[PDB]
Formats: sequence, C-alpha cells, structure tokens
Amino acid sequence: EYKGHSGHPLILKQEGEYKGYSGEPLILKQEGEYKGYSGTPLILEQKGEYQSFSGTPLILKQEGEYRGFSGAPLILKQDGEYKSFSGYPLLLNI
Amino acid sequence: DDPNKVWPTGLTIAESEELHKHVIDGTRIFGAIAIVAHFLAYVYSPWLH
Amino acid sequence: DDPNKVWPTGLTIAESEELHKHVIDGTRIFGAIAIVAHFLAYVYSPWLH
Amino acid sequence: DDPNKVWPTGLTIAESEELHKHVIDGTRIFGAIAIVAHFLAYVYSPWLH
Amino acid sequence: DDPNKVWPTGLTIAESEELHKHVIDGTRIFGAIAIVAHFLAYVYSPWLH
Amino acid sequence: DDPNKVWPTGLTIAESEELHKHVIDGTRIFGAIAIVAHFLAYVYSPWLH
Amino acid sequence: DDPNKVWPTGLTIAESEELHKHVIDGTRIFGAIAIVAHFLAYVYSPWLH
Amino acid sequence: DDPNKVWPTGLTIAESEELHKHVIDGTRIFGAIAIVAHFLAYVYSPWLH
Amino acid sequence: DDPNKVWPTGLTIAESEELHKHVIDGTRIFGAIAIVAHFLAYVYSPWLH
Amino acid sequence: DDPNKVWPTGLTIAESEELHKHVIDGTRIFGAIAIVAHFLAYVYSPWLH
Amino acid sequence: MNQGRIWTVVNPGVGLPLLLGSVTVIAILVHYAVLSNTTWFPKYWNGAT
Amino acid sequence: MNQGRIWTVVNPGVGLPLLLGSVTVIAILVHYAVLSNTTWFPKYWNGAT
Amino acid sequence: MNQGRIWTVVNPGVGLPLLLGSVTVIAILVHYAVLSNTTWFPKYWNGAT
Amino acid sequence: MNQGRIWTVVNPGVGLPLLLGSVTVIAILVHYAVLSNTTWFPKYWNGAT
Amino acid sequence: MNQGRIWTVVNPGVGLPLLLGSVTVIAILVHYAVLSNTTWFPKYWNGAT
Amino acid sequence: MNQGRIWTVVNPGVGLPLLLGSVTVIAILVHYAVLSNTTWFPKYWNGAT
Amino acid sequence: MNQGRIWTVVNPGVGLPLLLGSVTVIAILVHYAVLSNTTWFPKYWNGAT
Amino acid sequence: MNQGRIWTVVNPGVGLPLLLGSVTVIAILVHYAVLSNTTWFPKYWNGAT
Amino acid sequence: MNQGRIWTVVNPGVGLPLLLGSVTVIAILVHYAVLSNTTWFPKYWNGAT
Ligand code: BCL
Ligand code: BCL
Ligand code: BCL
Ligand code: BCL
Ligand code: BCL
Ligand code: BCL
Ligand SMILES: CC(C)=CCC/C(C)=C/C=C/C(C)=C/C=C/C(C)=C/C=C/C=C(C)/C=C/C=C(C)/C=C/C=C(\C)CCCC(C)(C)O
Ligand SMILES: CC(C)=CCC/C(C)=C/C=C/C(C)=C/C=C/C(C)=C/C=C/C=C(C)/C=C/C=C(C)/C=C/C=C(\C)CCCC(C)(C)O
Ligand SMILES: CC(C)=CCC/C(C)=C/C=C/C(C)=C/C=C/C(C)=C/C=C/C=C(C)/C=C/C=C(C)/C=C/C=C(\C)CCCC(C)(C)O
Ligand SMILES: CC(C)=CCC/C(C)=C/C=C/C(C)=C/C=C/C(C)=C/C=C/C=C(C)/C=C/C=C(C)/C=C/C=C(\C)CCCC(C)(C)O
Ligand SMILES: CC(C)=CCC/C(C)=C/C=C/C(C)=C/C=C/C(C)=C/C=C/C=C(C)/C=C/C=C(C)/C=C/C=C(\C)CCCC(C)(C)O
Repeated sequence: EYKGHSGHPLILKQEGEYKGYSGEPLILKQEGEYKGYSGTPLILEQKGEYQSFSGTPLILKQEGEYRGFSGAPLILKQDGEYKSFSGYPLLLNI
Repeated sequence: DDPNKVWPTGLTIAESEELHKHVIDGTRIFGAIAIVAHFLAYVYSPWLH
Repeated sequence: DDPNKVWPTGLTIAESEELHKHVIDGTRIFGAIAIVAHFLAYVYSPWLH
Repeated sequence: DDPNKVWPTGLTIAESEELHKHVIDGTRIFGAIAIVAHFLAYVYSPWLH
Repeated sequence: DDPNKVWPTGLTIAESEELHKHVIDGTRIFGAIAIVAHFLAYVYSPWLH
Repeated sequence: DDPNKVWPTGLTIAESEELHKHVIDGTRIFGAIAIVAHFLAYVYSPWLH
Repeated sequence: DDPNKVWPTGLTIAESEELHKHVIDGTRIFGAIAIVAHFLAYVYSPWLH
Repeated sequence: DDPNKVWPTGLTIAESEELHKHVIDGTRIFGAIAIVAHFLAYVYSPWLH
Repeated sequence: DDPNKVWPTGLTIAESEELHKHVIDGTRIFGAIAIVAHFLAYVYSPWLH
Repeated sequence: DDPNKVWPTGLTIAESEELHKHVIDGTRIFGAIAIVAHFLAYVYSPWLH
Repeated sequence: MNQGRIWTVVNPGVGLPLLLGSVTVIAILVHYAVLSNTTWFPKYWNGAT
Repeated sequence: MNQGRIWTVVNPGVGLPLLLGSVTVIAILVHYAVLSNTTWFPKYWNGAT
Repeated sequence: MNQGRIWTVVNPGVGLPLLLGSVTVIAILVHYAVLSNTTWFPKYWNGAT
Repeated sequence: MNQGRIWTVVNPGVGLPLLLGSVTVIAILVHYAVLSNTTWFPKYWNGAT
Repeated sequence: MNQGRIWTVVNPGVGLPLLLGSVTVIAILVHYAVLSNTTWFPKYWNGAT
Repeated sequence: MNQGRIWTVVNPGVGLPLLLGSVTVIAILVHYAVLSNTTWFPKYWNGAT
Repeated sequence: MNQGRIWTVVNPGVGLPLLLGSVTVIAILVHYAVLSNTTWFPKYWNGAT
Repeated sequence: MNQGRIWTVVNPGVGLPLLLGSVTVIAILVHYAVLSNTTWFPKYWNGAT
Repeated sequence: MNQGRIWTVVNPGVGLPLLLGSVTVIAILVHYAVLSNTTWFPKYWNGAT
C-alpha cells in the first residue's frame, strides 16, 4: 500500500452509511410523489392536443409539396451533369 | 412516403410538428412579454420622446 | 400513444413530467429568494429612491 | 445513378432538394424583411442623405 | 417503481442519494469555512464599518 | 485502381469531382461579385484616388 | 454492497481509496511547500509589515 | 514491409505519397504567388527603401 | 492483485512505471537547463543585484 | 517483451522509432534555419550591439 | 409555423438548447449594448444622486 | 408548467447542467454590470471613507 | 437554387444550426459595428436630451 | 436535500467536476472583483508604504 | 480545378462548412479592418452631419 | 480524507488532469494578481534601479 | 518532399483542413501586424485626404 | 518518483501532451510577465539606443 | 533522440499536429513580442519616413 511522506492517516475508513461532519440530516427521503415547497400545482397535465395559450393555429399543415411563400420556383432542377453558371470547363481531371 | 417513418432524429413527422407547437407558442409568449417590456420602456425611458 | 414508450433520452413521459416538477419548484424557490434580495436592495440601495 | 440512394446524411436526393426549398424560401423572406429594414433606416437615419 | 432499477447514469436511487450526502455535507463544510472567512473580513476590513 | 472504390469519406472519385464542380463554380461566382464590389468601392471611395 | 463491484469508472472501492491516498499526500506536500513559500514571502516582502 | 498495408488513416504508402504531391505542388504555387506579392510590395511600399 | 493486469489506459503497472522514468528524467533535464538559464539571467540581468 | 506488439496507437516500437527519425531530423532542420535567422538578425538589427 | 418538420432533421436535444441559449445570449447582448451607449440606463441603477 | 415533456427530447444530463450553469452565469453578469455602472456598489465594498 | 443536393453531403443537423446561428451572429456584429462607429444610433437610444 | 435523485439523470462524472469547478471559478471571480473595485484589498498586498 | 479529389480524403460535411464559414469570417475581418483604419467608411454610415 | 470513493464515479483520467491543471492555473492567476496590484513584486524583477 | 508518408499516421481529413486553415490564419495575422505597425498601409486604404 | 502508476488511470496519449503543453505555456507566460513588468528585458531587445 | 517510443503511447495523428502547430504558434508569439517591445522592428516595416 501507498506510504506517503506527509505522515498518517491519509484517508478515513467507511464501513457503512456516510456520517456527516456537519451533523444530520443530510438528505430528505421521499415516500412517493414529489412534495414541492412552493405549493401546488407544480405542472399542468396534458390529456391530448397541446392546449396553446397564444390562441390557434400554432402550425400550418403541409399537404404534398412545400407551398413557397416567396413565389416560385424555389429550386432549379438538375439533369445529368451540373450546369455551370461561370462557363466551362470546371475541372482538370487526371 | 410513409407517415410512420422514423427520421434520423427519432421523431416522426407528427411528433416533430407537435414539438414545434411548443416552439411557436413559446415564441408568441416571449413576444407578448417583450411587447409589454417595450411599452414600459417607452413610458418610462426617454426613448422615442 | 403509449405511456410506456421510452423516448430517446431514456425517460418516459411520466418520468419527464416528474423531473420537471423539480425544475418548476427550483425556479419558484429561486424566484422567492430573488424577490427578497430585490427588497433588501431597494431598502438599502438608492435604487428606486 | 439511383434516386432512392440514401446518402451519408440519411437524406435522398429528393429529400435534400425538398429541404433546400425551405432554405431558399427562408433566405428570400429574410431578404424581404431586410429590404424593408434598410428602407426604414434610409427614411429615418442620415445614411445616404 | 423498482429500487433496483439502474438509471441512465448507472446509479440506482439509493446510490444517487448516498452520493448526494457528500454533496450536501461538502456544501455545509464549504459554507462554514466561508462564514468564518466573512467574519474575519468584517473584523479586519473596513467593510460594514 | 478502381473507379468504384468508396473512399473513407463515402464518396467515389467521380462523386468527389462532381462535388468540386460546385466549389469551383461557387468560387468563380463569389469572385465575380467581389470584382463588382471592388469596382463600386473604387468609383465611390477615395481608395486609389 | 459488494467490495468486488467494478464501478462505472472501472475502479473498485479499494482501488479508488488507494488512489485517493496519492491525492491527499499530494495536497499535503503542496501545502507544506506553499507554507514555506508564504513564510519566505513574509520575511522578504512588505506584506504583513 | 508491405506496400499494400492499409495504415490507420486508411491510406497506403503509395496513396499518402500521391496525396503529398498536391501539398508540395500547392506549397510551390503559394510560394510563387507570395514572391510576386512581395515584389509588388517592394515596388510600391516604402519597405526596403 | 495481478502484475499482468491491463488497466483502463491499456498499460500495465510495469509499463506505467517504465514510462514515468522518461517523465522523471525529462523533468531533471528540464530542471538542469532551467538552473543554468537562471544563473545566466542573474549574471547578466539586474535581478538580485 | 515482443517487438511485434501493436501498441494502443497502432504503431510498433520499430515504427515509432522510425517515425521519430523524421521528428529529430525535422527539429535539426528547423534549428539550422533558426540559427541562420538569428545570425541575420544580429548582423542587421541593433540587438547585441 | 410551416417549419414544423425541422425537428425531423435537427435533433431537439441540440436545437432546443441552442435556441433557448441563443435567445438568452441575444437578450444579454442587447442589455449590455443599451447600458453602455446610454446615460439614463446607468443613472437608473445609480438612483438617488 | 406545460413544458414537462421537454425532458423526453432534451437529455437531462445535458439540459440540467446547461440550465443551472446559465442561471449562475447570468447572475454573475448582472452583478458585474451593476458593479461597473454604479458608484454605490463599489463604495459599499470600500466601506469607511 | 441549384445547390439543393448539398444536404446529401452536409448533415442538416449540423449545417442548419450553423446557418441560422451564423446569420444571427452576423446581424449582431453589424449592429455593434454601426452602433460603435456612428453618433445617431446611440443618440437614438439616448432619446430626449 | 430533496434533490438527491439528480445523480440518476445527471452523470456524476460530469456534474461533480462541473460543480466543484464552477464553485472554484466563482470564488476567483469574486476575489478579482473586490480587488479591482476596492483600495484596501490592493493596499493590503502592498503592505508597508 | 485539379484538386477535385480532395473530397475523397476530406469529408464534405466538415470541409464545406469550414470553407463557407472561413470565407465569411475573412470577409467580416476585412470589413472591420477597413472600418477601423479609415475615416471615409465610418463617415459613410454617419452620413449627413 | 473521506471522499476517497469519488474516483468510483469520477473518472481519474479526467478528474486528475483537471485537478492538477486547475491548481496550476489558480497559482498563475494569483501570481498575476499580486504582480499587477503591487509595486514591490515588479520592482523585485526590475532589481537595480 | 521526403515527408510524403506523414499521411499514413496523420489523417488527411484533419491535417489538410488544419494546414489550409493555419496558413490562412497566419496570413491574416501578418496583414493585421503590418496594418497596426505601419502608417503607409492604413493611408493606402484612406487614399485621398 | 512514486507517482509512476498514474499512467494506469491517466491515458498517456492525453496526459503527456497536456504536461508538455502546459509546461510550454507556463514558460511563455513567465516570459511575457517579466517582459511587461521590467525595463531591462525590452531594452535588451532594443539594444543600441 | 531517446524518446522515440513516445509514439507508442501518444497517437501521431494528435501529437504531430500539436507539435507542428505549437512550434508555429510559439514563433508567432515571439514575433509579436519583439514587434511590440522594440522600435527597430516596426521602423523596419515603415521604412522610408
Ligand atoms: C515534514 C513535513 C511533511 C509532513 C510530515 C509528517 C510527519 C513526519 C508526521 C506527520 C503526521 C501527521 N500529518 Mg503530515 N506532513 C506534512 C503535511 C501535512 C499537512 C498539511 C501541510 O496540510 C497536514 C494536514 C498533515 C497531516 C498530518 C496528520 C495526518 C498527522 C498528525 C498531525 C500532525 O500535524 O502531526 C505533526 C505534523 C507536523 C509537525 C508537520 C506538519 C506540516 C507542516 C505545517 C509543514 C510546513 C513545512 C515543514 C516545516 C518543512 C517542509 C518543507 C518542504 C518544502 C515540504 N500533514 C508535510 C508534507 N506529517 C504525524 C503522524 O501522526 O504520523 C503518523 C507525523 O509523525
Ligand atoms: C461546528 C460547525 C459544523 C457543524 C456541526 C454540527 C453539529 C455538531 C450539529 C449540527 C447539526 C445540524 N446542522 Mg451542521 N455544522 C456545520 C454546518 C452546517 C450548515 C451550514 C454552514 O450551512 C448547515 C445548514 C447545517 C445544518 C445542520 C442541521 C441539519 C442540524 C441543526 C438542526 C437543529 O435545529 O439543531 C438545533 C441545534 C442543535 C442540536 C445544536 C446546535 C447546532 C447548530 C444549529 C449548528 C449550526 C452551524 C452553523 C449553521 C454553521 C457554523 C459554522 C462555524 C461558524 C464554523 N450545518 C459545520 C460544518 N451541525 C446538529 C444536529 O441536529 O445534529 C444531529 C448538531 O448537533
Ligand atoms: C412561502 C414562500 C414559498 C411558497 C409557498 C406556497 C404556499 C405555502 C402555497 C403556495 C401556493 C401556490 N404557489 Mg408557491 N411559494 C413560493 C413561490 C412561488 C412562486 C414564485 C416566487 O414565483 C410562484 C409563481 C408560486 C406559485 C404558486 C401557485 C402554484 C399556488 C397559488 C398561489 C396563489 O397566489 O394562490 C392564491 C393565493 C393564496 C392561496 C394565498 C396567498 C398566497 C400564498 C401564501 C402563496 C404566496 C407565495 C408568493 C408568490 C411567494 C413570493 C416570495 C416570498 C414573498 C418570499 N409559488 C415560495 C417558494 N406557495 C398555494 C397553493 O395554492 O397551494 C395549494 C399555497 O398554499
Ligand atoms: C392575451 C395575449 C396572448 C394571446 C392570446 C390570444 C387569444 C385570446 C386569441 C389569440 C388568437 C390569435 N393569436 Mg395569440 N396571444 C398572444 C400572442 C400572439 C402573438 C405574438 C405576440 O407574436 C401572435 C402572432 C399570435 C397569434 C395569434 C393568431 C393565430 C390569432 C389571431 C388572428 C386570428 O385568426 O384571430 C381570430 C380571432 C380574433 C380576431 C379575436 C380577437 C383576437 C385579438 C386580436 C388578440 C390576438 C392576439 C394578440 C396579437 C396578442 C397581443 C399580446 C400583447 C401582450 C399585447 N398570438 C399572447 C401570448 N391569441 C385568437 C384566435 O384565433 O384564437 C383561436 C384569439 O382569440
Ligand atoms: C410579397 C413579398 C414576398 C414574395 C412574393 C412573391 C409573389 C407574390 C410572387 C413572387 C415571385 C417570384 N419571386 Mg418572391 N417574394 C418575396 C421575396 C423574393 C426574393 C428576395 C427578397 O430575395 C426573391 C429573389 C424572390 C424570387 C422570386 C422569383 C422566383 C419569382 C419571380 C420570377 C420572375 O421572373 O418574375 C417576373 C415578374 C413577375 C411575375 C411580376 C413582378 C414581380 C413579382 C411581383 C415578384 C417580385 C418580388 C421581389 C423580387 C421581392 C419583393 C420584396 C418586398 C419589396 C419586401 N422572391 C417576398 C418574401 N414572389 C412571382 C412568381 O413567379 O410566382 C410564381 C410572384 O408572383
Ligand atoms: C457573366 C459572369 C460569369 C461568367 C460567365 C461566363 C461566360 C458567359 C463564359 C465564361 C467562360 C469562361 N469562364 Mg466564367 N464567368 C464568371 C466568372 C469566372 C471567373 C472568375 C470571376 O474568377 C473565372 C476564372 C472564370 C473562368 C472562365 C473560363 C473557364 C472560360 C473562359 C476561357 C476561354 O475560352 O476564354 C475565351 C472565351 C471567350 C472570349 C468567351 C466569353 C468569355 C467571358 C466574357 C469570360 C468572363 C470571365 C470574367 C473573369 C468574369 C468577371 C466577372 C464579371 C466582371 C461580372 N469565370 C462569372 C460568374 N464564363 C466562357 C466559356 O465557357 O468558354 C467555353 C464563356 O463563354
Ligand atoms: C461587420 C461589418 C461592419 C460588416 C460585415 C458585412 C458582411 C460581410 C455581411 C454579410 C452578410 C451575409 C453573408 C448575410 C447572409 C445572409 C443569409 C445567407 C441568410 C439566410 C437565411 C436563411 C434562412 C432564414 C433559412 C431558413 C431555413 C429553414 C427555416 C429550414 C427549414 C427546414 C425544415 C423545415 C426541414 C424540412 C425537412 C423535410 C424536407 C423532410 O420536410
Ligand atoms: C484582415 C486583413 C486586413 C487582411 C487579410 C487579407 C486576406 C489574407 C484575405 C484573404 C482572402 C481569401 C483567402 C479569400 C478566399 C476566398 C475563397 C477561396 C472563396 C471561395 C468561395 C467558395 C464557394 C462560394 C463555394 C461554394 C460551394 C458550394 C455551393 C458547394 C455545393 C455542394 C453541393 C451542392 C453538393 C453536391 C453533391 C453532389 C455532387 C452529390 O451533387
Ligand atoms: C504575426 C507576425 C507578426 C509574425 C509571424 C511570422 C511567421 C512566423 C510567419 C510564418 C509563416 C509560415 C510558416 C508560412 C507557411 C506557409 C506554407 C507552409 C504554405 C503551404 C501551402 C500549402 C498548400 C497550398 C497546400 C495545398 C494542398 C492541397 C490543395 C491538397 C490537395 C489534396 C488532394 C486533392 C487529395 C488527393 C487525394 C488522392 C491522393 C486520392 O488523389
Ligand atoms: C461577480 C460578483 C461581484 C458577484 C457574484 C455573486 C454570485 C452570483 C455568487 C454566487 C455564488 C454561489 C451560487 C455559490 C455557490 C456555492 C455552492 C453551491 C457550493 C457548493 C459546494 C459543494 C461541494 C464542496 C461539494 C462537494 C462534493 C463532494 C466532495 C462529493 C463527493 C462524492 C463522492 C465521494 C462520491 C460518492 C459515491 C458513492 C456514495 C456512491 O460511493
Ligand atoms: C484571483 C485572486 C486574486 C484570488 C483567488 C483566491 C482563491 C480562490 C484561491 C483558491 C485556491 C485553492 C482552492 C487551492 C487549492 C489547492 C488544492 C486543492 C491543491 C491540490 C493538490 C493536489 C495534488 C498535488 C494531487 C496530486 C495527485 C496525485 C499525484 C495522484 C496520483 C495518482 C496515482 C499515482 C494513481 C494511483 C492509482 C492506483 C493506486 C490504483 O495505482
């Protein structure tokens, strides 16, 4: 075992429950549901759809393709090789 | 397509949209409190006066 | 739906809600101490005087 | 080629293109608001005057 | 519930509570030393004089 | 050698080259806009005057 | 309890306690050198004079 | 030795040396441009004058 | 105990102690050079004069 | 011991020592250039004059 | 409100802490900005002259 | 109080340290702000004139 | 609008937070720049003289 | 004292280093604050005039 | 245009965000540099006296 | 001396580098503090007038 | 030109971004240094008086 | 000389870079400190008046 | 020249980038130090008055 230079003991043994140097109790047990100190209720239960507080609707449902709000088209279709916008060639393949 | 498809985040489309409802509602509530804070600042600070 | 569903964090809905009770209670207790600290600051500092 | 090929990100080509529609639309909306903000700044600030 | 349930951190409820006893005792010991340090600071510094 | 060899990034040589076409084209487009921006700066700022 | 239990860090209780002996001895050795350093500082610097 | 040995990075010796050809040639290209930039700086700035 | 036990770092006790011989000897080499550097600094700088 | 033993880094002793030859030779090359740079600095700057 | 599917590609465990964190950081930055560039905000804390 | 399900998508091992850490950082920032922008807070620590 | 396939090689969970984050950081930097280098923006917050 | 179960969802290998680290950082910050905003603390180190 | 194979050894999910990010950061740094070292750029924002 | 079991939940490969690293950083911070807030410490290095 | 085998032990996905990134950062630092320590570089941007 | 077993719980691939790195950083910090708080060190570099 | 076995416990993919990076950073720091604490180095760049 380690033989320190700063004398002995180097650690304190423990054969059971931790004993607090600052007295007891150290923690509070719980028999079940959390008993809050700031009264009750602590949370609001949700039985189904999320009940908003800032009115409704909260989201816009999407059917099919994305309906762009800034007109159309939103993307340029690519067929085959990439269509360069800065002319050609774009590579010097080995 | 399949609405039951689990996406890389683990959420389905329906679960992602349900989650976003909290984000939209949270944004709207944050905005409402910010609106009142801006009104109080206008009434008591020299801003816009 | 299924209340037994283990979500990506490993917590069930019931476990997540029970955890949040500590977060709400901690926020309320933090607020109460902050309220007293603001009262002491008002009584002893020149703020709002 | 194969349009059903799942790429390393998990998205297909069609899914990546559909996702990019939101990025392009979001950029256009951000630009529109920025254009109005720049107009207001010009009308009220001494910039460009 | 089950007291033998290993939670995501690997600790059981009993192990987490036993660990917290060291955290509470450590906080109380840190507080006691801080209280003496504040008393010495008051006695020797011009604070609160 | 083998043109079908999937490299550690998951891309083949043909896929890496096709990707680089966007980087080269993107660099050329950024350069074109930067050239115009430098022309405007010269016309309106005192730089090089 | 079980003294043979390998904890999440891989160390047993006996191994963790044996390791801590080095930490306590190291702290005590650091403290002794720091005490001499403070004595030298007091003897040669104007602190506490 | 074995020229076919895949090293921890996934590259063989022949592949690592082929890659380094781009780094060496790239360094030479950067050096050539930097030499011209230093020549322009000498011709137009007061450095070394 | 077992002297052949591979610890979590992958090194055995004998391998860890053999490694530390380089750290101790390296520290002694660094210390010797630092002592010479301090002697030169004292001889040439106004420190301790 | 075993010279064929693959260590946690994946390199054998023979491979690690062969690699270190580049580090030692590289350090000597860096040192040689630095010695010339210090000679130029002494010849042209007012340091040590 | 149409971006609800973002949580299918952005992990909530990442995007929600980043959102709430960023919003909080932005608010702190606006407070520090108005505090540093106005006289009435610091005077408000200074209170009674 | 209705956000209790956030812990099903945000891992408590991440969100709780971030929350408690952020709240502590915010408190430090507010103390530093009032200390730097007021005369009575530094004077309070300075005590006797 | 032709870069839509970027999400096949850049993960949206990384690129989207970086995009929205960078755009927000750039906006903050532009506000701080105009605020620090102009007199009319800080005076706007200062309001009534 | 009722939060003992936090270690079931927050990993002690993370939360304990963060707690002890943060407490130490806070103490350093308070020392730097009082040192910078008071005359008696620096004068204490300066000692004899 | 000859470096197209870089994406076989550099992951696009890493190199593309770093490329686009670095290019953006460099642009911001150049704007801040010209803004700090010139009188006409800040005067441009200040506009009408 | 009673906290010896901390190494069962905090990995020594992390906590020991953090402990020794933090202690070293704190010592550096205390040296910089006394150096900046005292005249005798810099004068000690300046030595002969 | 003899270090070509470095890519067998250093991953190109890491070493190439670090190389290109570091070279770019060094160039920026040299520009800021000459800009801050010379009068002709800022005057060059300021142009016509 | 008795801590040789530290490498059984601290990974040399981490602790050796941290040790050598920290020692190097400390040396830099001590050089910067003496350079900033003394007149003879900068005068040594300035050399001839 | 006797530390050649360090690459058996320190990964070259980590130690080589850190070594080359640190040497470069140290060189930059020494340049900035001599530039800030001497008159002849900035005058060298400023050249002709
Ligand atoms: C020689 C200095 C050694 C040392 C050597 C010894 C010896 C020898 C013994 C102990 C013993 C004890 N030590 Mg020890 N110990 C030191 C540091 C410490 C520190 C600390 C600095 O925080 C603590 C709390 C302890 C704790 C203790 C107890 C566990 C135990 C009984 C009480 C006691 O104080 O006995 C008396 C202790 C002392 C008189 C020394 C206390 C340390 C002093 C304050 C350090 C100042 C510097 C010193 C004079 C010179 C050394 C300078 C070098 C640069 C390091 N040691 C240093 C590292 N320690 C005793 C025991 O019970 O062992 C079975 C015992 O016989
Ligand atoms: C000597 C200084 C020790 C200490 C030694 C003891 C002892 C001894 C005892 C307690 C006991 C208690 N301690 Mg303790 N304790 C300290 C620090 C603390 C701190 C803190 C600083 O924040 C707190 C909140 C506590 C909390 C508590 C309670 C759980 C309990 C008191 C119940 C009661 O009504 O008793 C009514 C009163 C009594 C029974 C006797 C008086 C005990 C008083 C109340 C202890 C007050 C400590 C004070 C807050 C800190 C002083 C620090 C000094 C300035 C250095 N300890 C430090 C580390 N503590 C008691 C208990 O119930 O144990 C079973 C007890 O006997
Ligand atoms: C002693 C201080 C305790 C506290 C102890 C209690 C107690 C005791 C009770 C509640 C109850 C309630 N508390 Mg609580 N609570 C505190 C902090 C808070 C804070 C906060 C600071 O942000 C909030 C929002 C809440 C929220 C609530 C509601 C869920 C509930 C109804 C309150 C109400 O006005 O009912 C309408 C009014 C009344 C019922 C009576 C008058 C108000 C009572 C006394 C509670 C006022 C707490 C007040 C906000 C604390 C401010 C800080 C202190 C002044 C220092 N608590 C702190 C930590 N709380 C009550 C409840 O419904 O439980 C079932 C209750 O009985
Ligand atoms: C009390 C303050 C609450 C709030 C409570 C309500 C209520 C109550 C209602 C809505 C309703 C709506 N809310 Mg809300 N809402 C708030 C914050 C917001 C914010 C925001 C601040 O950014 C937005 C964009 C919205 C969005 C909306 C729309 C979906 C809808 C109004 C259009 C419509 O079809 O009306 C159709 C209905 C009407 C025209 C009736 C009158 C609604 C009036 C005009 C209030 C609208 C909300 C207003 C913007 C809130 C400002 C709060 C500030 C503190 C001043 N809410 C805050 C958090 N909201 C309405 C709805 O459709 O619910 C089904 C509704 O009745
Ligand atoms: C109301 C403000 C909305 C908007 C609503 C619409 C509507 C409505 C339409 C488009 C249409 C178009 N929009 Mg949009 N759009 C906005 C923002 C943008 C921005 C941007 C700010 O960067 C861009 C680049 C675009 C891009 C485009 C093209 C894809 C398309 C025009 C094709 C063409 O040749 O038309 C040639 C010209 C015409 C067909 C008619 C004249 C132009 C029309 C009115 C669109 C001008 C939008 C302008 C660029 C941005 C105005 C911003 C505000 C001043 C704040 N939109 C904002 C978010 N957009 C059009 C389209 O093709 O949809 C199918 C269309 O009808
Ligand atoms: C309109 C602005 C577009 C553009 C549109 C075109 C068009 C249109 C053409 C090219 C062609 C070429 N482009 Mg391009 N190109 C731009 C930006 C660039 C940049 C850059 C800024 O760094 C570079 C290096 C290139 C590179 C090239 C070459 C590969 C090729 C000319 C070789 C040749 O045969 O010449 C001799 C060729 C000609 C005389 C035909 C016309 C060449 C045009 C005028 C070249 C313009 C390039 C110039 C740098 C653009 C500057 C920016 C503007 C000031 C806005 N482009 C921007 C994004 N490019 C040509 C091609 O593909 O050839 C097969 C071609 O037809
Ligand atoms: C500092 C000084 C003085 C000077 C410096 C000056 C200077 C340099 C300034 C530079 C400024 C620059 C460069 C500005 C650039 C701004 C840009 C580019 C803005 C872009 C905005 C983009 C947005 C808003 C994107 C929203 C995306 C969205 C919402 C995406 C949604 C995705 C979903 C829903 C997933 C769908 C999944 C499934 C397909 C399965 O359904
Ligand atoms: C500070 C002071 C005073 C002085 C300092 C001065 C100083 C040093 C300045 C230095 C400046 C420098 C160095 C500037 C350099 C600028 C550069 C290099 C710009 C490059 C722009 C590149 C772009 C725009 C790339 C777009 C890529 C794109 C869009 C890629 C798209 C990819 C896709 C779609 C995937 C396809 C997948 C599949 C193939 C399967 O389809
Ligand atoms: C701050 C003050 C005041 C003072 C400080 C002063 C000071 C100290 C300054 C120091 C400056 C220094 C040190 C400068 C050093 C500069 C250097 C070294 C530049 C190097 C440039 C290298 C390049 C451009 C490499 C390109 C590589 C490339 C393109 C690689 C391509 C690879 C591919 C395509 C993969 C192939 C895959 C497959 C094999 C399968 O084909
Ligand atoms: C800036 C200005 C002007 C002003 C700033 C103002 C301002 C905001 C100040 C804020 C200050 C704050 C908030 C201070 C908070 C201080 C606190 C909370 C201190 C806490 C100390 C905790 C300790 C010491 C814990 C020791 C744990 C220990 C030793 C744990 C041991 C565990 C073990 C052995 C494992 C066992 C496992 C098994 C049982 C299974 O075996
Ligand atoms: C800023 C201003 C103005 C003021 C700031 C004021 C301020 C706040 C100051 C605060 C100061 C503080 C708090 C100082 C704290 C100092 C402390 C705590 C020092 C601790 C030293 C610890 C040491 C040396 C540990 C050595 C461990 C060792 C060698 C471990 C060895 C382990 C081994 C061999 C593994 C064996 C494994 C197996 C046995 C299984 O084989």
